[PDB]
Amino acid sequence: VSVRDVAAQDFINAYASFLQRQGKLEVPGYVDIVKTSSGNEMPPQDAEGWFYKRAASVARHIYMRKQVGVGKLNKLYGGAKSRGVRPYKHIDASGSINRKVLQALEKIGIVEISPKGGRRISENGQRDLDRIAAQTLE
Amino acid sequence: TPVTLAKVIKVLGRTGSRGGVTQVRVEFLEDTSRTIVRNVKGPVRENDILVLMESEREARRLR
Amino acid sequence: HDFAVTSSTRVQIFSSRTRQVIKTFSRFKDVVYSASFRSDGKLLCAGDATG
Amino acid sequence: LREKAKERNPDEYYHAMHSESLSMDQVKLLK
Amino acid sequence: QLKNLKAALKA
Amino acid sequence: DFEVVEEFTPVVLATPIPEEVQQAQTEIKLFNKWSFEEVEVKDASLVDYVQVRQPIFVAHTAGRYANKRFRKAQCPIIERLTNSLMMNGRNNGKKLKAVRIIKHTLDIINVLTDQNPIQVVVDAITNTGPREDTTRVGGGGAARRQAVDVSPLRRVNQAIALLTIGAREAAFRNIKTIAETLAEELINAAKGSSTSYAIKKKDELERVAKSNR
Amino acid sequence: KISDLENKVTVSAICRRRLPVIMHRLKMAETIQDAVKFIEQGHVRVGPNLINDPAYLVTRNMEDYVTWVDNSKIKKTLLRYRNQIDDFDFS
Amino acid sequence: FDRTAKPVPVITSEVTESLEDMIRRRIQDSNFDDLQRR
Amino acid sequence: ADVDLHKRAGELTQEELERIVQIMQNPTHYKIPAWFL
Amino acid sequence: MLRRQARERREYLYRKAQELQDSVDDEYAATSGIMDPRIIVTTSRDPSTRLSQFAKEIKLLFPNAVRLNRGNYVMPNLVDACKKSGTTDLVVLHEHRGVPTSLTISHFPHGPTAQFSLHNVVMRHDIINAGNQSEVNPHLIFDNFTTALGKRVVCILKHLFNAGPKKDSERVITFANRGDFISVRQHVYVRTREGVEIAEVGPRFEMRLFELRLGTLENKDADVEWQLRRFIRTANKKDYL
Amino acid sequence: DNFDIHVWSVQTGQLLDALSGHEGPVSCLSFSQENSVLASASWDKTIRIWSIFGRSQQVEPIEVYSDVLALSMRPDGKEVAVSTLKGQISIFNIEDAKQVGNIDCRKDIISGRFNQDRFTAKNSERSKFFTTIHYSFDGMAIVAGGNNNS
Amino acid sequence: AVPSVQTFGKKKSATAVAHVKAGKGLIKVNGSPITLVEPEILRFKVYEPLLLVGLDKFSNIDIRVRVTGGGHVSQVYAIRQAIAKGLVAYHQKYVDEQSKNELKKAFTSYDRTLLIADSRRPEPK
Amino acid sequence: THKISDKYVLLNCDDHQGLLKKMGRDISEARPDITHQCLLTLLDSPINKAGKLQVYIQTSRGILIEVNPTVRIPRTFKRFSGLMVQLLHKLSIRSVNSEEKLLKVIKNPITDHLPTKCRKVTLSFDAPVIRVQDYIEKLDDDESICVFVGAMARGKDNFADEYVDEKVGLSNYPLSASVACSKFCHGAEDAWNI
Amino acid sequence: IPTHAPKYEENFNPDKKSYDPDRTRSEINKMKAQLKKERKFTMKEIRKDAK
RNA sequence: CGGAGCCAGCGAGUCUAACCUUGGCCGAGAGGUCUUGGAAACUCCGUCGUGCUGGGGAUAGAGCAUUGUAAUUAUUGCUCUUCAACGAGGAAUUCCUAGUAAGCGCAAGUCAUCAGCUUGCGUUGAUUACGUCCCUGCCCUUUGUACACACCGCC
Repeated sequence: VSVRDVAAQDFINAYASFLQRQGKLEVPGYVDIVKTSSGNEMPPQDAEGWFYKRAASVARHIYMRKQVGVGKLNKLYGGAKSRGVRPYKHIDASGSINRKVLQALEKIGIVEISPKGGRRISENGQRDLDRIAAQTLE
Repeated sequence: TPVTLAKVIKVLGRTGSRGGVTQVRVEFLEDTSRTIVRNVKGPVRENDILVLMESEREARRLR
Repeated sequence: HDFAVTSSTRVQIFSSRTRQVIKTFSRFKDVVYSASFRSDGKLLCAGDATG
Repeated sequence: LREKAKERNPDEYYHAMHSESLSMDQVKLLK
Repeated sequence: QLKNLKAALKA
Repeated sequence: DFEVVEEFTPVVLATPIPEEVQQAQTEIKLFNKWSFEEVEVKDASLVDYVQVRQPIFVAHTAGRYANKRFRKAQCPIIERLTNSLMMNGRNNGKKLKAVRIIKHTLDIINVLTDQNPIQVVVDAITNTGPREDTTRVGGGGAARRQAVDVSPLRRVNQAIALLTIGAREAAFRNIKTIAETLAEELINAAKGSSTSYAIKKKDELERVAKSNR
Repeated sequence: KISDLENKVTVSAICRRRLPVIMHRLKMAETIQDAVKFIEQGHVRVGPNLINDPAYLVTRNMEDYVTWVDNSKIKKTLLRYRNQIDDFDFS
Repeated sequence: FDRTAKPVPVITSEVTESLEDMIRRRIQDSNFDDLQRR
Repeated sequence: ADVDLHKRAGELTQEELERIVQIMQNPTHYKIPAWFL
Repeated sequence: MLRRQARERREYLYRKAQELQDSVDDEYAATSGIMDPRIIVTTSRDPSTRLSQFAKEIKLLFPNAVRLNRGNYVMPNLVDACKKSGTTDLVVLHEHRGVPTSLTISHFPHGPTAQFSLHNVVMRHDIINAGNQSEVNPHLIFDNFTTALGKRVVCILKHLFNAGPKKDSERVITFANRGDFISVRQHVYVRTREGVEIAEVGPRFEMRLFELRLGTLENKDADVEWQLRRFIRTANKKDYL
Repeated sequence: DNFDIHVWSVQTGQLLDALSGHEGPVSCLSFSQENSVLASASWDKTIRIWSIFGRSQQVEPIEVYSDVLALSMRPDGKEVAVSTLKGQISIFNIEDAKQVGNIDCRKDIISGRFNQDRFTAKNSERSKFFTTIHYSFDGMAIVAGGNNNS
Repeated sequence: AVPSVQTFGKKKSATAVAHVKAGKGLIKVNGSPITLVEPEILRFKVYEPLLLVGLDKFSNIDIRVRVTGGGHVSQVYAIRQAIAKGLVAYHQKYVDEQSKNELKKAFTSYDRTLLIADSRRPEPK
Repeated sequence: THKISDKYVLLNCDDHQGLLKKMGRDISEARPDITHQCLLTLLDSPINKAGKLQVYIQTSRGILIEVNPTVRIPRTFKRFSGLMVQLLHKLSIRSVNSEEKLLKVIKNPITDHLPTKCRKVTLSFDAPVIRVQDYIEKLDDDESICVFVGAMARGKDNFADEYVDEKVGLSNYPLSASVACSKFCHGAEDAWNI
Repeated sequence: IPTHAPKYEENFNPDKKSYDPDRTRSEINKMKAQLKKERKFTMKEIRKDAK
């Protein structure tokens, strides 16, 4: 088993449900106000858990990639923008939310600070991530 | 109305037709004998059967 | 394995394996009254109050 | 070198084309 | 061009 | 009596392939749901212009089907259907959107009226496509019509164009969308109800042809 | 050139159509000393057919198609070093 | 000040009159320099 | 005001209606920052 | 056959250098009057409607021309597909807000590519409804081409027309040099008893040569036979810089 | 060595057109007998179905794996057989462009061991192809011969 | 030292290199198994190379496929081309030639764009 | 219209002496007032108050102008002519809240914008007149009815001789066009229970 | 039928601009247009002078 | 709308103590600060909803910063309200035949033109003719010479 063996949704929302019913995340508190970007036009629709889903998504994403930082995660989670009548140009995501979810993963023990900067998978989190994908396939 | 099926056997070139309407020499299927010239609209190859509602009226030029 | 409940303006369907709400139906312009299933279990007929 | 790349001649052949728990410094002593 | 020009210039 | 055995071990690859896929490996069904066997064209004169003799898996066989005169009459009928359906100003090159709405469309014509959806679309094509037609004869400037016939390629082309633009006109901006309105318009044209836009236009064209024949 | 064929077409030009020196100018070999070894081992075709005698004069209209055969060790190691060995068509 | 290049030659009725009497004198000579079948 | 965002306006009885009017009339001390204005 | 196109273009560079030492030129002497040339006209990329009707006017201007569509045609396989079609000239048009500005002529079988800025155009599609063009294989007239560069541009510019027109062949096309600005008009006429009366029709413009490269259109490594010098301190003092 | 397909009118002995289209040298031609299409075949691994009559000049390329020699056409004008350089025969429908089948013929020809060799007598691809093909007039049998004695 | 074979396939700009070697069934695209191909609606377009011939011709092999470049549907056409011609090359040079040209006849009877691509660009009318 | 200088002036018969011959046609047929009176009676008819119509007026110049049932035409003629060139130039005029749209110009032909199944008649003084009540009552209630009522002053009603079949009128008498369309709308009222 | 009144203006000229409701921005609409056409005129004329 | 996934290709002259970057931290946001080095369209899963609609953002106010010395005619970004106009465009007209029309972004700025833009690069990708000289026209010919067989046989 691995994380690459299981698809996007079937790993991400399963790990989100796992981190939900564990509850060891400590959500930022200024959740339910924020927009995950500067170009969204609403907060997320499932405010009792979108932080858990985002934590699972960044866990999968740093499993698949090697070493990431908050600026790279911002540039990747950003998108287009209906800024007005003018033609459209790319925007960035929300650095405070990305730093909060990476600090939450640091205090859990899934990620850790690597050389050349950046955050990578720890050993306990490495054992932890693919197990819930194995129970997904189970 | 009794519709009938009929197989084309020769697309008459060189006739003076309306652009987009090609004459053709079709022949029936209930008997394989009696032929009739009709004028069809779309792209038509040889020996692809087309449908006829009128059974007896011959065709002509389209000026 | 599924059952449908009919609240006001909001029809839910639950599953028998976990007993939590799994799907909703809320395109109802008034209170919604009768929820029923076809015998092949594939389509839900809901009679509401607008008609 | 761009001109030689545009005339690469794709059938050239010669005989020469056949082929931690430590600190930083002691990896050199190891190798 | 030539038709109407030549006709108008001769007639 | 008679018996042929070819495989002997139970073949299971190291990657787990889904059971519907290794069931489909026996006989190719469309979208892994619909057999191209037992589909016949109940009308004559449109066989070899619709094409339901090749079991494909999904209507995206992107071969070159237009650089000859008549060789757009051999790519299959539902691929011509989704390719004719893909085009408007809001969508060109949105073919995966067109494929997913044709998938929802034939799925719900199954869940309403289970004959099988490719049978429904084929005899819908045959009942839709008109049989006589009118052209503008010249006459120096007189607006006189004249009656001609239509080749089967023109019948199939105008049939898929009438079905697609009828679903467009039926879900331009009202309650439903293009998927279920193509479903309802196509089952009306398959049954022959004369309530669909397709058979309305066929009856109108044949009526004016019959009138000024 | 019409009348000055008296002076230029010499040994150094009439031997310049030879398959070893055309091979070396096409850079298919290191030198003539192993280009003759290759085309004597019978690895080198010109046109559709293989050519083995190392005195062949490749003409003007055949210089474009003097290439290695499929299924040969040198073609295999060339495609291996370039790492493009498309092994469907034999090599 | 000074400028780099001559600007675009604006098309005036005088320059189209000189071009037209050039070409009509030329074809009154019928001295058009086309190719030949050779 | 703790209302499910699809429990439509024909619903939502008096304690939630008084609560949301109380939010809209006293909007400072409900942990809403200068986002509000 | 990349070694074949490289060998033939290297032979072409040698032939051009040898002819420039021992100075119809070298690139055109095989086909000066035998083969009637064929011309492929394209626009830049996703053209405007005004540019497209200008390209239609150019295709109607000189015959044996097709107006090939240009959207997502990559330039190298465009020119090598044109080579495998075995036609002779390519003509590319670059616009600016509907006003055409660049006319690139490329005699693409390893031949020269000239490039022309294209200043003041007038399109008959947006002035005059008078009917069709004449479309006869025309006559050509050229005014004071005397420089060596002038002979080169008149060679590569008149070797794209139909060879050997008749006496009755009506339309004349002029290329007049007014201080390094080739002005182009084209006319039809009749012979009156007093003289001749012309009729202006089709496009009019003027083009200034600004590059003339020996390679084909796609390469950009082509050795420059001539390009103008905008920033010498004697730019506006002579012609054919 | 000019990569083209020339056509002449046999009524007036002039060159009709320099019917180009390939990228390399052509090697084998045939006209049909029922629609009179041309079926050229050239060393750019490509056969090329041409229709040169009636206002169109329709081109249609078909792309084979290896190099191509030795074309022949069935006398009912419905398909065309072509050899390859990779010891194979293919047959192509021509109102379509799909194949019908490829006869593999590189294991059943015995070229001879030359007296000017270092190599073996079987592995050396000397004439492991078919330089000439022909159909039979019933339409089924195909005879084929190459530079080897088989 | 295992019997390996390597093939290439490419639509418009995508490129797919496939390494077929004697394995036990697993089929990988960038490490991820063949069940998870990204655009999710052409998964049968990538299945049908290993569905025309039966999985028993895939029981003995395993395929690792790296894919770079190109868009979504060009990538999935490149994967189906690499899978098909890698399977026929492995059967060309490691098991029987009758099985090889039986596979080749089956693929060229379904459609020959599964094996070779019309890679010659346009007509100048 | 005619932009003279100053600004527009409409084309009536009575608004000048010789602008009709100045443009190059006849003052005897310069007749927009019968169009105004005919359309205002069609708008103020009770079947229009019930909303069973849509009025496509047109001219000789090929244009097609649709008016809604909800149009309140100005009651005078001078305000109507002031509205007319606003229609003929801006091609679209609003309501008092400016969201909707009531007097539009549409594409040709009229047969495109007509309903799916519809019976086609004209005004025909040269016709055996069927009684309008049982004429509408004859056919069933799935195909619509259209009248191609001419706003001609004098001449032949051959304008729609390419789709219209049933050449029928209201009498053999000299009527006005407002009376003809009002007789047909009242016959539709008696046919459809209004 | 709910009936509405068509908005239009007496002696309607398309060449003239429409009846401005607000006098406080009517002159700025006239001048932000005039200014733009006069700026285009003076820039076109000075560059023709320069050439 | 809200989450989630994912694939390109052209391109390579820099401020290197104030430019561009990898990474840490601060703020919802823009941006700041400290250190290192010199890809949209698309797909999937959820929420509305046939309504000037939430599409739509023109305009006005309020607040946080970056820079233009010092706002002092609001330097541009962001946050919340204010929700005007606007509903696919007549007469006609123009263009277009396959990796084409079209949709989509990404680069560069290559002596002439182009920054409001210009040119390249890829991505997705169809419908309809592919015949006819009837209409509009344009052109050619009216000694067959061209050497067999055949056909035409005084413009």
